[PDB]
Amino acid sequence: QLEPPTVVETLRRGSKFIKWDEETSSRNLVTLRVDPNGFFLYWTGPNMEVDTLDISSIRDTRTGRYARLPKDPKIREVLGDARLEEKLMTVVSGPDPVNTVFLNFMAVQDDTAKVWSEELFKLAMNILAQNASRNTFLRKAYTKLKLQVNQDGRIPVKNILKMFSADKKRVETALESCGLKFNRSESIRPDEFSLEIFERFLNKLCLRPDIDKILLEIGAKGKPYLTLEQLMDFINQKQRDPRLNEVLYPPLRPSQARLLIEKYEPNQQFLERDQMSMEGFSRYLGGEENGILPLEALDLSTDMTQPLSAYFINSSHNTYLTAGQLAGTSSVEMYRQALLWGCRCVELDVWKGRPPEEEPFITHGFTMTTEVPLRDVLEAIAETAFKTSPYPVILSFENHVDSAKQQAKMAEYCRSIFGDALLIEPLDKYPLAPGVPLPSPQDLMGRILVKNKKRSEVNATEEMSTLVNYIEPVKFKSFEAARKRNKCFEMSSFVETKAMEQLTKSPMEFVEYNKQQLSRIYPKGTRVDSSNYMPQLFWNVGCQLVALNFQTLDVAMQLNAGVFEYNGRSGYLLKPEFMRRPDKSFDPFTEVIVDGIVANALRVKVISGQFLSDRKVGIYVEVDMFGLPVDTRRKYRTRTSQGNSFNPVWDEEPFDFPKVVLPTLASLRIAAFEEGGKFVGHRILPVSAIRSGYHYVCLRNEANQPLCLPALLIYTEASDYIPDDHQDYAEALINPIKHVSLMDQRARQLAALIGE
Amino acid sequence: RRELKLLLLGTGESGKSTFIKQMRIIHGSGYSDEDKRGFTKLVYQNIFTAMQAMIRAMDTLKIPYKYEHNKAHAQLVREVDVEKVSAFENPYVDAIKSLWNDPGIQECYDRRREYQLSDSTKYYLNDLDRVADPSYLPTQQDVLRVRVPTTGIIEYPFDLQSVIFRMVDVGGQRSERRKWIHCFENVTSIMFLVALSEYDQVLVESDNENRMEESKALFRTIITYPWFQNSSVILFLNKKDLLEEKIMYSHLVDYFPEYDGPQRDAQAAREFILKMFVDLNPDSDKIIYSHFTCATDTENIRFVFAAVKDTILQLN
Ligand SMILES: Nc1nc2c(ncn2[C@@H]2O[C@H](COP(=O)(O)OP(=O)(O)O)[C@@H](O)[C@H]2O)c(=O)[nH]1
Ligand code: ALF
Ligand SMILES: [Ca+2]
Ligand SMILES: [Mg+2]
Repeated sequence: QLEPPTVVETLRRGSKFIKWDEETSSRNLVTLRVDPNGFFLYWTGPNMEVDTLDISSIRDTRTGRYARLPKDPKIREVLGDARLEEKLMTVVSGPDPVNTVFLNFMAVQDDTAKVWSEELFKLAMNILAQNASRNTFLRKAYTKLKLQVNQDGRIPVKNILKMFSADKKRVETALESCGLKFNRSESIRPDEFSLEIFERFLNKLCLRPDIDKILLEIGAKGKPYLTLEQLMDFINQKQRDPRLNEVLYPPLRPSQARLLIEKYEPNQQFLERDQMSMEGFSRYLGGEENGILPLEALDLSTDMTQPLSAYFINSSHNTYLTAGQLAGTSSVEMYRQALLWGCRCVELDVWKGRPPEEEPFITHGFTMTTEVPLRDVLEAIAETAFKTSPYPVILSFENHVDSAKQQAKMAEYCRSIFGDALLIEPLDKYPLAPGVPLPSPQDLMGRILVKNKKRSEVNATEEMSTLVNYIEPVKFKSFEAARKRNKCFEMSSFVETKAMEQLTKSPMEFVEYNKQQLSRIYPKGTRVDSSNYMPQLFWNVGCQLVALNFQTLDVAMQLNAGVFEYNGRSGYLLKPEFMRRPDKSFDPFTEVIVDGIVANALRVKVISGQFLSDRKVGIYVEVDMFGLPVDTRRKYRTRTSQGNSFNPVWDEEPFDFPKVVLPTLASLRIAAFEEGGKFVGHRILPVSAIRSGYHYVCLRNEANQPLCLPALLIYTEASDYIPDDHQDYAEALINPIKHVSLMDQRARQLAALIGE
Repeated sequence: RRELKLLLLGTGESGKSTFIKQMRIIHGSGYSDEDKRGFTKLVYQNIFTAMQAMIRAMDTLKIPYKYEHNKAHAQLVREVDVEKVSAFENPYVDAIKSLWNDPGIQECYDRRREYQLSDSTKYYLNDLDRVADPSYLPTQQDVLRVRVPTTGIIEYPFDLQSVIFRMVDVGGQRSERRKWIHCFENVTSIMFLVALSEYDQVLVESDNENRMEESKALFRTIITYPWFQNSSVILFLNKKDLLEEKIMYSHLVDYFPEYDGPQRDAQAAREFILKMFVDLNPDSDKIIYSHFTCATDTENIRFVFAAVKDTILQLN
């Protein structure tokens, strides 16, 4: 049940709010609207200038208690306890957890903020919206130009120039060509700025020789048209994932091919003859059916009834920190940001409060970092834990606090703040005994599990240890000892370099350990500027809770945010079958394919890109793969483009990954960069789900938010793996009649000559 | 303890997965009442799939609905998305019962050969009252009859007394057979399944080629492979009960004209088919142990696999 983003009539027609601010203490009455497609939240502020917030840039919406209150006495005088706070709405947007802008509104009408807060949140977290078609993102760009209008309601030409600021001389020529106004000083009537005319403008702006090359490839030398059969055969042969079953995923019928033409083909002459022109074909390529991924991968479609140890879990390290380890702010907000982003394991370094209050507070190992009270963090966790994901959240305490009284306070705080959500005693089905497996995420939906010692860190008391059950941390002796004990509720943490040691020396024992119990991994102390280790290193040996610094968006975190988007942003990813089964065992360092595991081969050819930079600069694209050490390559790179950034085309050889031993663990990273190294955008795609054929890859920022204009056209072939020597055998299994028919003919021809 | 690896190979819908379930019933853990509830949804979906296939075949083959009021029922049922079905209530129960009762739909069922329709359709549709029941719990036969397309490669270990059999289930469709090479290491024995009933049908993946022609060609190819030099080859000629039914009105002569035996005789027909598979293979020199099976029949497979157990252990 993944419905598309729907904008209720209230949000369309609009509601009256007063937008206020704490910085400049500004107060302005505005009308909030959201466009029918749900792309932009937009309002008209001072005089008549139209402001827009991109909904995909929203990280959270808040109301009532959780809304940011006006502490300034001047603003508060214009407003006014319970009912005044009840109609507050705070919108939190930003490109990453650390860099968040807060926009505050208060409705004039009663219980309006409650609706707007909830409805914006649904639009923001909508899955189809974030994974929209290429065309839909171009329609979003169109919508922006139509909203951001001058005071007299017209679309100024300079906004169109700003949006495509690279080659502004070509932009003017395209505008002139459509009979539109093209001088910088003038503006266009919305009446006259049709979506069809916008599309016509984009076609005259960007010439597409790459799409011409593709039409000629697909049996159309008489090129301006393409028949129903040619289209259908193209979709069934080139655009289809060959790994998929013909029954589960049936091929396109001619009746369906017709419906595609009705949808995309603009020219009536081609439609009635059952054909598709370049304009229809170019539309289909960026359409809703020809996405690079299937909806199953993005949907919450994974089995969630397996034991907790059988999943990779999204994990944070010293969540509270916004920058470095030694110096910087400790934020309560970071807990909200992590949990909203799908993190299911957050770390709390609790310390002993001073004599007057004696309130436990969170901070780093008594460094030059600021402090935040524990009460506020727990309250922020409850607020956001199950907002984007219903599956359990583990609280990783690094408990100091060496006083029984403050220990009982924090245990009491957990009880009262979380309520029923806190798991305090074990479930009936899963007793804390030897041989009993860990409960499933399904069994623990909407539950807070505490992870703290019982009986460096400080010892526990009767109040704090009694909350611990399925996730008890213990000092790791060895894999021999863990196997001897046979207890799934015990777990151990590993510092990066100790985890690296066990990885290189006892990889297989580690995978066998992680079948039954949990292992958490965190970075070493040396990483004082909050650097991250490649998490893939330990996912390869089955480690579930690979913790990272969410404030730092290096490649490590980009990968983490990318892979955890899948399975409905639940925060849990199911491990490969052979890393979960007790009766199986493979070496993580295999250079050769494993029996029982279907390997894959991948072909990635980078064809072209669009609107990649806002200025004229050369661009190159990296194509990496992450997974097992054998599967990992990351030297592939296109030649830097010619200086073109509107529509650069690469005449490039394909990037082959001929043997993916364990594809269900393999993630392909496509990342675009300007000449000089500046990041443009990227995308993480699971190798097992990626489609074959020509597809647009709409790019994302470092934090995995979808960029609107930047996009790449790529050709892919993801097939099941076949070794060289054993290729003739494969062809015969796939089509045995042809082969056996030939052999039976040969024998039939020898009938007379053999005689007897 | 000794562990031996067997492959369940065959073309699509031959019965590979149904055999696995009998292994689970006989040698494995069997199906508790809890496990059986897991199939309730799958049974509902099988019924919707089957009737949708027949509703589409009324158009394809130009068969009129006998009774006028079933057109509205047909339109109700065709619009359903089978993937989101989790219950079998009205108006869909009465709609499907009314359609199944229509002489036009019955004539369309008679001509199921001319399109793709699952073989457990009659089994379920004659038993709608039992399934439609609000407190319905699938029987063990219901679970054996259910149709769930296999994809990829799944190994099932079974603990028999003297040995552990690690049996590998695979998908039978053409695209699936590209994956098969990834389960060919260290194979003790191949167990090839063949639908005896498929002699007059055509493939789902290629609606111009004979199903048995594929099964024959696949078998005669696969047994000559380097991986199986020291492997035994058991041949299960499955669905013998459906052959008994079909051979009365669908003549084997009309699809394999080299058959010179009499019409309406299952024994003669199945023995000819066995001959097509095993006889005259220039490349193959190994003995083939055939058995005529009905994979949905637990007592048949208990007897049959007891013999195959003895044969495999003997050789290894
Ligand atoms: N009547 C009958 N039906 C069978 C027999 N074997 C399998 N089936 C049914 O035919 C369908 C295909 O079986 P399945 O095991 O999924 O085929 P696979 O694709 O080869 O695994 C299922 O609905 C089974 O219940 C049989 O011996 N007799
Ligand atoms: F060969 Al199948 F379902 F068609 F296992
Ligand atoms: Ca810490
Ligand atoms: Mg099957």
